[PDB]
Amino acid sequence: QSVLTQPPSVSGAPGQRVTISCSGSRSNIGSNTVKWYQQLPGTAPKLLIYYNDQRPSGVPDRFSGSKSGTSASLAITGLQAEDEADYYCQSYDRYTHPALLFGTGTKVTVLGQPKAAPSVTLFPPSSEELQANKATLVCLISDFYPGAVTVAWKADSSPVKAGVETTTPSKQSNNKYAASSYLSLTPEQWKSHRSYSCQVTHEGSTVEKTVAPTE
Amino acid sequence: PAWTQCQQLSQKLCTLAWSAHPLVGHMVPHIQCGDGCDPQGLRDNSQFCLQRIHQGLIFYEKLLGSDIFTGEPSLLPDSPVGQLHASLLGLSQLLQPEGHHWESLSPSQPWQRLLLRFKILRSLQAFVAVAARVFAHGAATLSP
Amino acid sequence: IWELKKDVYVVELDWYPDAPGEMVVLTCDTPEEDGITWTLDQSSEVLGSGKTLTIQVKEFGDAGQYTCHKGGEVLSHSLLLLHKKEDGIWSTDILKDQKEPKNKTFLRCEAKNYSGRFTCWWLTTISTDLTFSVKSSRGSSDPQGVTCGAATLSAERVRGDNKEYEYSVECQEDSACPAAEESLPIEVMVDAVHKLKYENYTSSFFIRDIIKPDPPKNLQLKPLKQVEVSWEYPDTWSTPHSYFSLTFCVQVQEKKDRVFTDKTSATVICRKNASISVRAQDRYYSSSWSEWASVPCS
Amino acid sequence: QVQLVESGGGVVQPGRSLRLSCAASGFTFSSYGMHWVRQAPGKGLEWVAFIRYDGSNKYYADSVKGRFTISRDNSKNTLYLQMNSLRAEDTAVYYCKTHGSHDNWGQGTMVTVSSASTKGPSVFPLAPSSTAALGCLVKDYFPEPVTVSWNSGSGVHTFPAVLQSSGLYSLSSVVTVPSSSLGTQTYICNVNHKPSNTKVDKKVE
Ligand SMILES: *[C@@H]1O[C@H](CO)[C@@H](O[C@@H]2O[C@H](CO)[C@@H](O[C@@H]3O[C@H](CO[C@H]4O[C@H](CO)[C@@H](O)[C@H](O)[C@@H]4O)[C@@H](O)[C@H](O[C@H]4O[C@H](CO)[C@@H](O)[C@H](O)[C@@H]4O)[C@@H]3O)[C@H](O)[C@H]2NC(C)=O)[C@H](O)[C@H]1NC(C)=O
Repeated sequence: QSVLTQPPSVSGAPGQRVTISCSGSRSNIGSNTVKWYQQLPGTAPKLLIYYNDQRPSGVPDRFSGSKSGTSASLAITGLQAEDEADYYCQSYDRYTHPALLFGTGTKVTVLGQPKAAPSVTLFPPSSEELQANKATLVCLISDFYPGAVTVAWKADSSPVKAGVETTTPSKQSNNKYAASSYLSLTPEQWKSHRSYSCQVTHEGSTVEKTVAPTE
Repeated sequence: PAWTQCQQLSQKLCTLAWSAHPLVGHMVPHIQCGDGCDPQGLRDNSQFCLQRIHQGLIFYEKLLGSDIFTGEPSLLPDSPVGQLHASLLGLSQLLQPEGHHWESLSPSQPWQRLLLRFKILRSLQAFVAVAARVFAHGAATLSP
Repeated sequence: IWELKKDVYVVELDWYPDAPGEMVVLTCDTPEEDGITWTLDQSSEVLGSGKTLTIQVKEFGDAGQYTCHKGGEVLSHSLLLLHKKEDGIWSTDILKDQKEPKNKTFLRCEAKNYSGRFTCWWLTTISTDLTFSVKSSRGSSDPQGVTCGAATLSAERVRGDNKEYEYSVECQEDSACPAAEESLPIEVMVDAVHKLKYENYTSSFFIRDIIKPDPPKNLQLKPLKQVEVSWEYPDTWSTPHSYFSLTFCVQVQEKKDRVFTDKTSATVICRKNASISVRAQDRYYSSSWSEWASVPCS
Repeated sequence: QVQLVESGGGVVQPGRSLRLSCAASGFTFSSYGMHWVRQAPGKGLEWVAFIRYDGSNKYYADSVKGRFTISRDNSKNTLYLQMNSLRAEDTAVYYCKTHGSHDNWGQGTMVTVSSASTKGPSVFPLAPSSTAALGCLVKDYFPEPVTVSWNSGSGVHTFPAVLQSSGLYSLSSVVTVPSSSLGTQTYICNVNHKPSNTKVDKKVE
């Protein structure tokens, strides 16, 4: 029956310093210690700090914590691409003793990286998919930064708006972002129109890939 | 001394002091040993104990009339503080009537003020309680 | 590590899986400096030799009564107890939380008067190898003399198909001032030992806040063709009574009708199958009420 | 080497029950307490329950009180969590965390509460066109997750799924290879969707 307050998002360029706050009250942070966790996109949380300031084995020295009164702070000195992840602070309440009080979480983002253009690749509807009387165009986007784009489909030259389904830019293993777009169509309108295009705009630069029904 | 009258008043002080509702929440003169407010000392010399009471009544009186209670946060319409302050004042007269002459810590934020209102009352409660026992014992015994 | 009492020590440990524990060096309290052997508990297995013994303490299997010998003779004893710190918190497995007046409340204390005596009781599900040590004082910076006795079983009951064992202890303030305005609180500190496990609990309070008088005495009924009730102060209450006054509450209990008064008598209306009960409270301070004193009506 | 392994999760309709299992190893299980923690996809952590070393006292969060029940069996070094009268908001990943300073966490097991039934994918190959790239297409499947394998000899990566407007998922995995080896090597994607017990091996040419 309680929560700890963390800033939703903090940001900074490589080699810089950043701080993450964990604010509470006298009942919890003012009478107990603080833990810090590191959760990477596709794994479970990993322990960074325990008892406010201690470092386990395998945790670099740049990760440094603290606690003051009702609030605590985790300091990351000298950023790196690998440190881009979510962070959670945990403690107990003086009366909900064993129950765990987790913070709101903080998305650490690395900015200032060198710009990068997307690597687009378009695929037509497979012959097997058409045999089932269905068609799906797959426009794949990968290896780029910053992570934010817009997709625009075209039937030959005219706009295609309906039937599209696209994801949100997710981060890769190399700390660049990727995404995919899917345009569902019928077998007849794919054969009628002679071509389709996927226009991916990323920082003012548009990249187009065309495909036609053949082979 | 006027024992019989002090007792009826002290007993009312304890009544008012306890019917007060600030929310329970946990983050100066007193009647100490030897002050002479024990039944033995009263039969020996009761004046000594009364010197302490009067000081204690005037003390809390100066408080209940300070900014702590009057200032922010707003007091209650059903607040007994009013009658409690005038009760303290009326009882200090019956001891040193037309006598006292006067001329420290003061919080800033309302929360700090509201805390002391709660820390003060529960300390007040313990002081009047000892007094009523004194005047009840003096009224039953030292009253010819 | 620190010494709880003579030849008894406590080792503070961070309790977590595969924790290495702490290295402890035990020294045999003895003049002789050679031909020394160490053991643990009753086992005759010689764990080491020499004046001192180095051991890694990380599990209860590493604790116990370490003993040094020299020619069969027992030279010195040294008992090791463990104090678990679980994710930054000390352990509280021994005592049952009473959740009154608030959570994390293991000790409840009472006093029948302002004499300076008082009693503290606590509960536990443990039945064997259980030891308590009680100390008390008025003031922390400069403590005042408060003598506490020995803790013993006071009752045994079943709650939720698991036995509950109640312990109690009596203490007394050395130089009391029953009529005084308590400025410093009483401090109670308890050491609990279950097997080799060490834990300690605490409580703080003023006496005036924990008062609970005994029920009225000699409850009588005087009828009239409705009924006149009369009683007396209890034997344990403080004296004289003109100083330490009490107030009372009379109840007839289908419903429960109640009245209040400062007198030792009262008139009420009685009915068939009803019961008249009375309890008491300090007249000038709102402490705890007394348990009811009952007399069937009609 | 401490290790935790969850199991028992999956899909279920609201109102029904499910029992979860966390297998422990590498330490003295019976000498420590254990927690249960959950996290909804893309959200924060929320504590569920806790149980002491001896199973004496159990604690629960007020959002699951009376509904969930925690238990352990120190003889076999396991931790359990009986979830009754399940609700939609209970959909999340459920970890088991040890109680202590140097605590450890398991991989977690997904628990999806939805009246929508399970559904298997429809795999379609994605052939390369005139370096080059190819892959497979996992379309219309519910619920997540899905595993895919590849065989090559030249980067490669798999991309997350899209939540269609219909409530179904759909992803695709691709492999980047030289246009020269297009003819020599044969490529097969090995999809797997345990919730529907579906397993496919599609060749791409
Ligand atoms: C309830 O349970 C808790 C936990 O077990 C107890 O807390 C521990 O209590 C012991 C005893 O008081 C503490 O041990 C003492 O620590 C003192 C301060 O230590 C700091 O400073 C010294 C240098 O000054 C450092 O070396 C040390 O690492 C700390 O940084 C010491 O001064 C004490 O020394 C005493 O014993 C030695 C012999 O061992 C004598 O020579 C000394 O003169 C002196 O008398 C002692 O070591 C321990 O630190 C407490 N733990 C914590 C976490 O604070 C509670 O006391 C206990 N309560 C009750 C009522 O039992």
